[PDB]
Amino acid sequence: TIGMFNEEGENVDLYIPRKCHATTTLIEAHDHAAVQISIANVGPNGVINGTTTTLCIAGYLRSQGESDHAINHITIDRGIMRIKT
Amino acid sequence: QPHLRKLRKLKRGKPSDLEESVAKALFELEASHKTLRQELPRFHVNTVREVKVPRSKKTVLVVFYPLRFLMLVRKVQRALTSELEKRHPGCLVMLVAQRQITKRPTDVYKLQKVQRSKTSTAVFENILNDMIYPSDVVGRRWRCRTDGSKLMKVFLDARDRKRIESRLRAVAYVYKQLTHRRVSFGFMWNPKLQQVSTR
Amino acid sequence: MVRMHGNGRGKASSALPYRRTPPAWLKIASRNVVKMVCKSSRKGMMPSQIGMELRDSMGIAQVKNVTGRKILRILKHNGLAPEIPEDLYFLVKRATQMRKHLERHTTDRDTKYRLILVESRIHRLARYYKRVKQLPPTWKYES
Amino acid sequence: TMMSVLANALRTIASAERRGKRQVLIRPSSKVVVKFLQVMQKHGYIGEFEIIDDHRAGKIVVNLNGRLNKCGAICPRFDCATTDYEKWMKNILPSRQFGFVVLTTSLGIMDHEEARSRNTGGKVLGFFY
Amino acid sequence: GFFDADLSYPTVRTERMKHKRRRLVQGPNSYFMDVSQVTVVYSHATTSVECSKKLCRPTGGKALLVEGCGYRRKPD
RNA sequence: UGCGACAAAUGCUUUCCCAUCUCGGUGUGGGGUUUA
RNA sequence: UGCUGUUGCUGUUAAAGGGUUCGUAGUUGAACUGUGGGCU
Ligand SMILES: [Mg+2]
Ligand SMILES: [Mg+2]
Ligand SMILES: [Mg+2]
Ligand SMILES: [Mg+2]
Ligand SMILES: [Mg+2]
Repeated sequence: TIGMFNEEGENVDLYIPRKCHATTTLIEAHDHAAVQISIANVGPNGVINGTTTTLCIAGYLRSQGESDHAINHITIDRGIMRIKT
Repeated sequence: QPHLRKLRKLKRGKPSDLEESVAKALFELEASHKTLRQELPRFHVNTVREVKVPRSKKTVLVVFYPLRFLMLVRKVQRALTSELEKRHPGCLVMLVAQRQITKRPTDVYKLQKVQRSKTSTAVFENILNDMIYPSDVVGRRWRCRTDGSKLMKVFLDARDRKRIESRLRAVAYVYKQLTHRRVSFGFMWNPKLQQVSTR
Repeated sequence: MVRMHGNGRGKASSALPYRRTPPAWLKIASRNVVKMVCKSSRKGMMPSQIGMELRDSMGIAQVKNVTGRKILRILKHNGLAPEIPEDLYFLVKRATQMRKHLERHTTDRDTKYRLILVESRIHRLARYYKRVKQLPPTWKYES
Repeated sequence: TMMSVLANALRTIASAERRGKRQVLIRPSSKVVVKFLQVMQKHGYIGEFEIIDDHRAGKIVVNLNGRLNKCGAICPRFDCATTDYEKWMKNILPSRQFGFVVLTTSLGIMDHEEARSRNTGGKVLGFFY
Repeated sequence: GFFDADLSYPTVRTERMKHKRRRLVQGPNSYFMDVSQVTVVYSHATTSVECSKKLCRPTGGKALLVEGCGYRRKPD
C-alpha cells in the first residue's frame, strides 16, 4: 500500500523510511541522532505484562531542544500520562 | 368589524383562521395594555404563517408586518411577544419584517447602483436579528470542513442564556425555512476576550 | 503625522466595538441628539469637537449608532457644513502661523524645512478634494 | 505597503510548514484566499480551517497536517491558454506525477488538471505541492 | 504546561495581556461612569466636565475624579 | 375639480411650540417573561 | 555564456546604492454586494 508501484502491480521501492510521529518528516539513513524509545505496559496488579509501546523522534527535533516537549504531548494522546490533578 | 382594521386592506375580505385570531388579540390589547395602547393604533400586520418544527411539541407562529413599522415594533417587542403567547398556548411567536431582495447583477455598472440594504447578505442578517431581538450577536465564525461544507455559528451573550435557551431550536429551524441557510448557536461569557462557555 | 513626511511609525488610535447597539441606560431620543449636534455647530464648534462633547459629558459613544448618520452628514442636511473641509482648514492655519514667524526669524532653517512639508501636504489634499468636488475648481492656496 | 493579499497569505503558510507548526493565523482575509484554500483542502494538503468575522477584513486559522511542502503565488498573473499547460508544469512543478497549478477562469477557480478537462484557459494564480 | 494552545480559542490568561488592537477581535478599553444632580462621565475624558464645579481633571491617560462625589461604573 | 381601489425602505391616531388651566403562558417545588 | 539575466545575473569587503529630503509624467495599489433548496 505504501510506496511506488508500477503498472504491472509490483512494488518497485527499495525500502520505506520511518515517518516521525511528531514532525511527520522522513528519517533519513544518515541521521544518527534519531532515537527509538520503548515504554512498558503495566498490568492492573502493578507489574509489567511483557509488552511495550515504541516511539520515534527525528534528529533535528532533538537539536532544537524540543524533543522533551514532543514526548509529553505524545504520551498524553496515548493515555500513558495524565494531566491536571 | 373593528378588529379587521389590524390587517392589510387586501386581506380584510376573507381572512384566514389564523389571521383574525391574531387580529382580535391585537385589537383587544390596543385598549387594555398600558404601554401598548399608544403604539398599536398605527400598527397592522401583513400575514401570519404556521410552522411545525420536527421533533418538538411547541409550534411556531410567524407574523409578517411592513418595514415601515420597524422602529414601532422594536420599541414594544418584548411586551407584544409575551402577550401574544398567553392567548395562544403551546405556540411560539416571532415578529419578522417583510423585506425584498434585488438579485446580484452581472454587469459592473449595474452593481455600483444596488441599494446595499437590499442585498441578500444584509437582509438575512436583519431577519436573524428579528428572531432574537432582546439579545444581540457578539461574534460570528465560519467552519470549513475537509469534505467541502461550510457551517456558520453565531455567538450570543451568556448573560441572557436563561431567557433564550429554550427557543434556539425553533429559531434555527425557522431561519432555514425563510432563507434556506444553516445556522448554529453558542454562548460567550466575556465576549471581549472571546471566551466561550460550556454549560 | 506618522508615515507621510517623516520616519514616525506610531500606532496610537481608537478601536471601535463589534457590538453596534446603544446601551439600555441611554434614554435620549434620536431627534434630541440631532438637535444638540446642530446647536453646537452654531456655537462655532467643528465636527471633531462636537463628537467629543457628547462623548465626554452626555454618554453618547457614537452618534451614528444612535441616529444612523454621521455628524458631518447631519450638518450638511441642515446647511451648517464648513466652507472648506476641516482638515484642510487646520493645515492652512498652521502654515499661516509658520510664515508669520519666519518673516522675523529669517535664519530658522528647521522651521523653513517644516514649512515645505506642510505645503506639500496641502497641495496633495486640495487635489483630492477637487476630484471629489468638495472644493471649487480654481481654488488655490496663497502663501 | 501591502500590494497583494494572496501573496502575503501563501508566504505565511509556507513559512509555518517549513518550521513545523500545527496552526497558523492569516490576516487580512479575502474571498480569493478562501477559494485557494479550498482547492488545497480538496486534495488533502491542508486540514480544517476557520474564518473569524470582525466587521473588517477577517482572519483565518488553518490546521496543518504535515503533507505540504511548498505553496506560493505567481505575480504578475500571466495568461495561460489550453496549450500552455505543459509549459507551466515543466517550469514550476517538481514532477509530472504530483503537484498542481491553480488558475482563475471564467468557470471559477480550479487546479490545472480540472481546467484541462473542461477545456478552458485563464490566468495563473499560484501552485502547491 | 501540558495544555495545547488553540489559536482560535485562547486562554483568558493569555488574551488578557494583549494590546487592544492585537486581540483576536479588537475592541475598546474605556467605559462610562455616573457621578452624584447626576451626570455621566467618560473614563478617558479630555474636555472639562461641569456639574456646580468641575468633576474631573484631564490626564495623559484616564481622567482623574474629584474627591467628594460618589461614582459608579455603568454596565455594557 | 371631485371619486373608487391597492401599495409604500422607515410610525400624520406623528413631531413642534403657541399657549390655557397577582393571574396567565414557558422551561426544570422552585427559576425566568408580561401584567397586577 | 545564468559573461545582458522576461523565464534567469550581481551591488557589506571582489566592479557596482545616488549626501539627505520634496516632487510631476510613469509603474504599482486594501476589504465588501455571491454556500440555491426538496425528493426517492
Ligand atoms: Mg543557456
Ligand atoms: Mg556576474
Ligand atoms: Mg568595491
Ligand atoms: Mg547611503
Ligand atoms: Mg483589490
